[PDB]
Amino acid sequence: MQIILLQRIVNLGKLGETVDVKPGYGRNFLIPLGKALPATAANIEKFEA
Amino acid sequence: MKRTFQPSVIKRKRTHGFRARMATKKGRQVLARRRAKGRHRLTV
Amino acid sequence: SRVCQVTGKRPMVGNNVSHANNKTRRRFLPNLHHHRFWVESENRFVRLRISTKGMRIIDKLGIDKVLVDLRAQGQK
RNA sequence: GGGUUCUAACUCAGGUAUAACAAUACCGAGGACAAUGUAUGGUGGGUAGUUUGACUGGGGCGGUCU
RNA sequence: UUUAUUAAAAACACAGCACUCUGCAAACACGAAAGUGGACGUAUAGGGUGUGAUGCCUGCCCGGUGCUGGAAGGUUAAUU
RNA sequence: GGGUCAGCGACUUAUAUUCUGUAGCAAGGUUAACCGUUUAGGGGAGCCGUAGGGAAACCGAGUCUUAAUAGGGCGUAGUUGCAGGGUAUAGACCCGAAACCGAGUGAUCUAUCCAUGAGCAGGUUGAAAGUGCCGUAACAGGCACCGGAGGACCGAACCCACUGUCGUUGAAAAGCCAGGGGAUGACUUGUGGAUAGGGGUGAAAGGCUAAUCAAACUCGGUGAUAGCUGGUUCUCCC
RNA sequence: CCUGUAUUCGAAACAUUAGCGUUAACAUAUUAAGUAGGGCGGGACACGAGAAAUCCUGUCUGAAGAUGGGGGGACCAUCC
RNA sequence: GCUUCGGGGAGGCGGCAAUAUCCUGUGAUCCGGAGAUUUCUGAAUGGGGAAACCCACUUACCAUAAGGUAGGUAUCUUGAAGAAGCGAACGAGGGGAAGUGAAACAUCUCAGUACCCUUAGGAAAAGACAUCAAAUGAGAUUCCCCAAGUA
Ligand SMILES: [Mg+2]
Repeated sequence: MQIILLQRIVNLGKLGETVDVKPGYGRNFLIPLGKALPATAANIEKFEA
Repeated sequence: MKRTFQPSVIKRKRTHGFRARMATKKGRQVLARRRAKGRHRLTV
Repeated sequence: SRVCQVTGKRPMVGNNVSHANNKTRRRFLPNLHHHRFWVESENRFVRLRISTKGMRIIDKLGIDKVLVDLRAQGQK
């Protein structure tokens, strides 16, 4: 799963970095609790802007 | 001695009657079959 | 029933084949699971009975796309 | 290359609210187990489908069968 | 109690006994599942099995086949 | 095997294929589906025959095998109808199982259960508890009264079915008569309901599940299959 | 001889069939990714796993995207 | 059986099946088109139910008594409109035997048949090449005759 970081979290990357996580890690924790977004163009534009 | 047929109207109408036939899909097929044979007695 | 909503997966019929080639009828069931999907666009969790392939389709297309396709399909 | 811990998936045939059932929310307890799909080894008269020869001073037993 | 309609019994049941399972979403059973019974019960309970009031009692054998525990080693599936 | 008579009752149909006869054409024969103002006329696709040998490539009155040019093997009037005999696939001469499978119908009989009602003449026995008096250090213990237990007793209704006679084309597809057992209980019984076929239910007999039970009934697969049994219809000639 | 037959023929009303016109309902992609392909288990192909192409998919995966892709019965190259 | 519009022209009031009272050139009976009426049950639809029954609620009006007339009141789907149920065969689709044959029988056959279930239309389905071919190439689907009982 490719995701943009919305905040620093250990062992994964900096703020705004697009990283690869296990789908369960992305789908069940980070995105639902607002620590990341799915890596789509419509999301990278939203974050970059 | 006691024989096999012991008549009861409520029991007859409740196991074999018209509304008992119409309550099931298989009872409605019984009725469709009786009507296709043209029986003058649909249900007891 | 035991049907995936998003992919349409349902049980398949087939044969159990023995080493002596005896055939018995069998079913192949979908890998169906209950999952609560977070939807930001509605700020809520929606629980779906979904297949693993459907979860991958959520991953690739988005819960919003899958949800609008289900709503167009009917049951919601 | 194994454990330990965590919680956020998942589970509750727990509590409270929603009339009731159920679902949902929260709390609580568990928790990457359990459980289920696919595949796979084992077990499996619980259940099925069948087989279980012929000769023969009746048949079986014995013997025989090239 | 039983072979309605050739067998009523020494057969079945029985109170009692023993083994064994089951910690509760129990084991177990019906069911494809949901849902049920067990039980709105909880190990002094519930299931299965044998035996069959009571009295005196119930010896030896764990090689076979089951069951229970153990895992050092041998062998061993899919997969890779 | 047949009481008798009358009536009906068994080698078919379709296609493929082979042989025979017959007819037409003849080294050729013949079209199919179709079209057609339809038995015609058209339609040559195809099929059979006209060559075989060899697994085959390949060659061909030859070819194969072989190193062999030897030897040896195999080779050197049909066709289309019509009719008939046989065969093949179909129920395939007709009738006949015990079965197996699918889908329904049944617990008004019976088995067990659930709910809700009802019944059990009459006569007995006399458990615990209780009371009193005595007794004991106190419990204990005794005696009398009293009480009314019990899958208790005797015995009608009711339920049952041990013995015998009768009856056995019965009065009856399970009874009668005379005796017999239980008869306040694990009792009998009414009404309604529940469980359904490899399923149920069973104080267990493979019992019962509508006079049907080692797998109900009905319909369907189905004209099951039957190396078996029975039957198979006019006449004469060799 | 009668009803008929040959032939010729009728419709106030309603239906049906067509052609035309018009209305109101729905529809109107723009070139295609969880797709093609692959592993495992099945199924369908005349083809019973077979040297088995091709199709379908329960399970697990997963492209290139026209300088590309599919098929031509394992498979590779070339060609169509 | 009522009305009307057409046909028709002498009988007629359906049959068993006649009898009586009657109708009919003021055009009956009869035939064809249209309309009106159309009890109750049944999808049955206000609730219920042992079908042809029991019990209602409500709006408007009329009655004055214990009612009468005309309506409304099921569920689901879609945003008021639809649906439901029934009924030949043929279609498409979801499930799917066994007897039988193999002279036994298990692969196989039977057969994707019977049957069960879902759902259309006058047909359905399929259909325009990510199809074949390998010939001088052809040019969607369906059906028939061959190819061929061949590979
Ligand atoms: Mg009986």
